[PDB]
This record gives sequence, structure tokens and C-alpha cells, in this order.
Amino acid sequence: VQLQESGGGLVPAGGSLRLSCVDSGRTFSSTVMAWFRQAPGKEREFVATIRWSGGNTYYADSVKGRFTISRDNARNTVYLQMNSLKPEDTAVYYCAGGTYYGTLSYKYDFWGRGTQVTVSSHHHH
Amino acid sequence: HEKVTIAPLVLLSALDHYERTQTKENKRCVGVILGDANSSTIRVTNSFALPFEEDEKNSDVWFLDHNYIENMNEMCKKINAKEKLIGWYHSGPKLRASDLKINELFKKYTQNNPLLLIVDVKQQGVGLPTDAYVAIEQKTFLHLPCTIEAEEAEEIGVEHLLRG
Amino acid sequence: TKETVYISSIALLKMLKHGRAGVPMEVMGLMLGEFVDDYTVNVVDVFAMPQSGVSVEAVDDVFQAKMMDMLKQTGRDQMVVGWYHSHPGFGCWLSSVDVNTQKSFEQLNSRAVAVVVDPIQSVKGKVVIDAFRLIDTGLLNKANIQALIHGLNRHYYSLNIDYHKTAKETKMLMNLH
Ligand SMILES: [Zn+2]
Repeated sequence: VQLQESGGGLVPAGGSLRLSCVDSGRTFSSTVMAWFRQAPGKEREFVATIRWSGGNTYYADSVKGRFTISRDNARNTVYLQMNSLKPEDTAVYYCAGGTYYGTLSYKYDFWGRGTQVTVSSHHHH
Repeated sequence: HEKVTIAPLVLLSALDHYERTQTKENKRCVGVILGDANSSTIRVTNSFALPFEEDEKNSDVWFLDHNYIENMNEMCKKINAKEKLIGWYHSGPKLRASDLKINELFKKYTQNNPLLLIVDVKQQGVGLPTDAYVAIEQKTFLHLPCTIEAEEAEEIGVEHLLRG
Repeated sequence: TKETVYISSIALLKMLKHGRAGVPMEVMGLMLGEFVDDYTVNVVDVFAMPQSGVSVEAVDDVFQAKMMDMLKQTGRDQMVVGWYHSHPGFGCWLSSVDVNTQKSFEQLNSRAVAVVVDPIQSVKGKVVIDAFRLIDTGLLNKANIQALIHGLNRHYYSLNIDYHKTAKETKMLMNLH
């Protein structure tokens, strides 16, 4: 499957993680990449998005000042740097590609299978 | 013989409905089609989405909002009087066991034998991504010939969307 | 980077089909989507307003609430990002009325856009469409300075327009052709 996320796992509240996503680019073109997250029992939620060229970014309100999306063009990798993590940030995180610069999940063209992020409710950094 | 002419907008709207409702693997979306049935070739030129739920484990349980048909149709008439309610669509991929029962309900909103268009939103396919059916006693679904037609304005739209 | 309006497949086609239907009358409707970047407006969908010329008075508040209410039941819950209107045979530009109408849209959301289609000129084989906003209160680019001045002249300027299609729409489009 074309995209493949990594990074992610268990981290205490206040902690840090860097997610990465590699695109093989063997089926789909994309000029836009994004992260989304889905908590058990909740809708997939837009987190951040970035354009491969120019590298203009946009963020969900609940994540501004804490998460940074960035990309290594030449290596076809997107990163999500997640700082100040809270329990509410717990979810499977999905990178997604396509031509739409924005927050709607069904405008994206292809998805990774997801990487699980768990921010301890109990243990703090 | 009996032909169906389908406007491109109709197939893109059903696909946009299917995708925006995050319609699940195995599940389907359903809506209404509008156009002109008053000739030997039925022209399908518009559509709207319906709230519809059915039971994955139990094909004889399903709910279709009757108030929503009447209320949406009355709004469509305010935009285009000549665009009549002529049948319904679902995303398939194949005819369902409940389809003849559902089709019966739509008789009360159309003035023709209702047209059922099954739109392939899975793209798993080499050409025209919609099959058209009509119920006849000869009760069972008769497959109909169907082709693409839209007015000059939409046909330029399509070409601009590909070329862009 | 220029500010750009990205128009979806169905939004473009619904605007063309409505405008062509309304000829010779000007028609109008609303645009649904989202504001993103400072430089990005996404138009995902539109719907027609019933005929009553085109002005704030043509915007039917009860029709609109009922449409948005029903759309929301079928998984379409985007805000209004502006309005579109045809003028059959005149170019894409705003008259003094359109500007007032746009002022009113702007009051509600400073980012609202005015889309203008000419459905008659479109049948030459090219889609004639543009987007506009009003303009309120060493190295340069000569052409952009030239446009900020003609903009200042007439009280509004134009935005770039692009079309977005998903990979599944593209596939469907290519079988519709
Ligand atoms: Zn005007």
C-alpha cells in the first residue's frame, strides 16, 4: 500500500513524538499531504495539511502551537512533530494524499493503514 | 426501443453522495433521479440524495424518509419546473433483495414506471458506470440500454475538467 | 502566492447547467465549501436560488435554511463561502448591484467570494468564469501592481480559479466522455 506511516506508540502526557509517512508514489499523484486521526468511537478528524511544493501548511484549532507538519520533498516523506501531548491526542493517526488543500477527508485520494498513538492518562513527562 | 440518456452531473453527484457519507464497505447510498420520462428515451438530468438506512443483517428492514422526498422535490420544482421525479439510484454494486419493495414506494412519487439506476462508485470497471433497470411483470427488473447526454453547457464543463 | 478559488467538478457543472437554464434571465445561487489558507477557498458544492434581477433581495433566507438543513441530513455540512451568478453574454465582472450584494456577503464573512459565469460564451468551447472580492482599506511585480490599480479603480479584483477533482471523479469523468 502506497503510503506507510511510522513513529508513534505510547508516550506520557506532556511528551513528544515524531510521525513520518513515506510515499512510494507508484499509483497516485499528490500535490497535498495531510494527517488525520481517529479515536475509538469518533469521526476521522483533520489534523494538519501541507503542499509538497512551497510547503504552505494549515492546522486544526486543537493542535495549533503543538503539532508541526513538514515534508522532505526529495525523499517523499511527510512528518508530524507532536509536542505537549495530551490524553485527548490518543488515536490511530492516518496520513493521506491527494490534490485537495483542506480538511475534508473524502477529498483525499489515498490513505495509509494508520499508526497508533497512545498518550498515557496516568504517567506524565 | 427503450433507451436511457444520463447527464454526467448525475453520476458525479451519486459518487459525491457516497463518498461524503463515508459509505461503509458493503453498505450503500440511495437517492432520487429527476428528468423527463415523457418520451421513448428517458432523459436523466438531475438527482438528490436521500437519508436511508437499512439493516446489514436483515434485508427486509430499511427506512426511507418520505417527508424528505416531498420537501426536496418541492424545492427542486422552484428551480426547474420541467425536471420531474422519474426514479431512484443506489450505489450497488448489484441489485438487492429489497429493491423491488423500495421501487414500489417510488411509484407514488413518479408518473412513470420508476427507473432504477445502479451507479458503480467503486470504479472497478472498464466503461459506463451505471446500469438502468425498470420493474415489469412479464415482477422483476428489466435491464435497459443507457448512454450519456447532456446539454452543450455541461459537455464543455466536462472537457474543461479533464483538460485543466 | 495568489489567492485561489478551487472549484469542484459538481460545483462547476451545477453552475453551468443552472446558468444555461436561466438564459436570458440572470440566475444565482450559493456556494458551499471552506476557507483554508489565506490563499485558498474551496468550493465543494452549490445550490440554486429560485428566480424573483440578481441582488440581496433574490437571496431567499427560508429556502436557504431549509436547503442547508436537508443537505446536512445527507452528509453535506459545509458553510457558505460566497455566491455565484450568471450573466448571459456580458463578460465576467460585477455591476454596482453585484458589488452591494457582495458587500453584504462580506459583512457575514470577510472572505466571501463572488463567482460570475457566462454560460452563453461558454459554448464557444471554453468555460468563461471568474472570482472576485472587494478591495477594502523595493522590488515589485509590474503586472500585479497593474491589477491592484485596475482593482482600486473598480472596487474589486479577481482571484485565480482552479478545478479540483479526486482520483475517483477523474476515473468517472473519463468514462463520461
Ligand atoms: Zn451581475
